Amino acid sequence: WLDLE
Amino acid sequence: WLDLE
Amino acid sequence: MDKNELVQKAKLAEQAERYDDMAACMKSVTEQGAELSNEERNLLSVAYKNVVGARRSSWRVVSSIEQEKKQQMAREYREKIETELRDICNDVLSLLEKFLIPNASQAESKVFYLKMKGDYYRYLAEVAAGDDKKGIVDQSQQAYQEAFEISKKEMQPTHPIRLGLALNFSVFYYEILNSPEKACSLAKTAFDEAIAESYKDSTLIMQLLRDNLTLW
Amino acid sequence: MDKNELVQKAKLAEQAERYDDMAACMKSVTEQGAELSNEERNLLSVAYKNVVGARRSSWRVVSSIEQEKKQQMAREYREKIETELRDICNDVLSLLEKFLIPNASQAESKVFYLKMKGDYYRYLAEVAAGDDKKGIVDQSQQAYQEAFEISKKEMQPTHPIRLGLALNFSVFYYEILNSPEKACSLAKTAFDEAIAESYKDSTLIMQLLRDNLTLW
Repeated sequence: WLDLE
Repeated sequence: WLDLE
Repeated sequence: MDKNELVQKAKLAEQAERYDDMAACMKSVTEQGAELSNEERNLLSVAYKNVVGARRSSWRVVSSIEQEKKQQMAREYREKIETELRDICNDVLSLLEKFLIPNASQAESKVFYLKMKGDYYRYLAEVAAGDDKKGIVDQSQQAYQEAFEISKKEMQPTHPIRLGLALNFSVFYYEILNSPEKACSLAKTAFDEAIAESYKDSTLIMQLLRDNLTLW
Repeated sequence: MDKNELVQKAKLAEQAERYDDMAACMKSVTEQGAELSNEERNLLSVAYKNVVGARRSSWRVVSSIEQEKKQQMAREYREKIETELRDICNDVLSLLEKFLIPNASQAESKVFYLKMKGDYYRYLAEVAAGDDKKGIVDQSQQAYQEAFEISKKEMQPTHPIRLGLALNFSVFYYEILNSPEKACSLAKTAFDEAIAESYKDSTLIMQLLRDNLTLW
């Protein structure tokens, strides 16, 4: 998974 | 108001 | 020092979610010449509950995680946290006993901090080790057991500070003292008259304790 | 040292919500002989994002609260936080540039940390002051702008690491660089082909960027 905003 | 759990 | 600049800060901090700065500013405002306006009173109540709460949660989980070699680190990690716990509670259990209870000449406030004292000694009671355990499980009883009686001769059940108490002091039996009969009792009771006989607060508390007998 | 005992710790910490201990343990595991297993990679990704995220949030609110006499304390409080911010980002922007990017000989990982680098310099870009601002707003462009191109010649849009990028690098324009035309563009684009053409992850990212053009 990754980063998100 | 008070504390609660 | 400037008393209302610290209040002004504890507001801002809370409105910034970084709750230690928050309890600090209040720990301060109370270690001043107390008689904390209800506002301040709650702010203090909220902040300290957030930190010590944060610790409890972490403690619980980690205990089960521990309670293998992985275990010793689990242990080491636990103690680390327990400490942080204890120092927070040691810290608030001070202001209460040494500034608060004695600088709150009013029944409302009286029963309040007497919950708090009890609440905290109670947390100190989970986390305990030997006979110190019994020493602190008792110190909590008497404190809870002193405002129940104070709320009882100064104000109503339909009031959230007393209802709330009943909840918590009721729970002081399950999790802690091991008297489900007294917990349940107290909860059926303080719930009972609640019904007898502004709006919300009471209502809310009122459910939770029922919700609780649904368990016991 | 024992590399997998620190991993073993960062797991536990996360499963204990106290995220600094978490980033520390990983900051450690990477300042080891890197090439962080994706697991570790994310753990690191998660932990560091929680702390620096925690700061951003607090910074935002407090800026508006500031941005009166109450204000100087607002200022003082802001700087206090900004610092904490900067030291966290300075800290992760290290491991990235000095261990990560260079100890990830694979395209997947390549485009990843290149987002991270960009992500962080970007945070450092909000919080900025003078020409240092321009220095850091640029350092972020190039970093984001280097994997977009890397993702572009090594793997698909239906892949969350690239989609995600597009989102973030698109946002690097609104909040930061002030090029809504490029942000929107990039978002319509990277969204566009996404459709062209396992399940979820992509989907998710895919919406958010749309959700975003709905704003711009």
